[PDB]
Amino acid sequence: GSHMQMYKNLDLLSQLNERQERIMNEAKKLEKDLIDWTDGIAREVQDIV
Repeated sequence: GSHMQMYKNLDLLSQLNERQERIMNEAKKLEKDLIDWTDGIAREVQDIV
C-alpha cells in the first residue's frame, strides 16, 4: 500500500548515490590528471630551457 510505495521511492536513492560516487570519482581523476599534466609539462620545459 502507501508504505511500499514510500519504500520504493526511498530506494531510488541507490541510483542517485551511484551517480554521486561516479561524479566524485571523475572529479578525483580529473584532479590527478591535471596535477600529473602540470608536473609532466614542467619537467619537459625544464628539460628544454
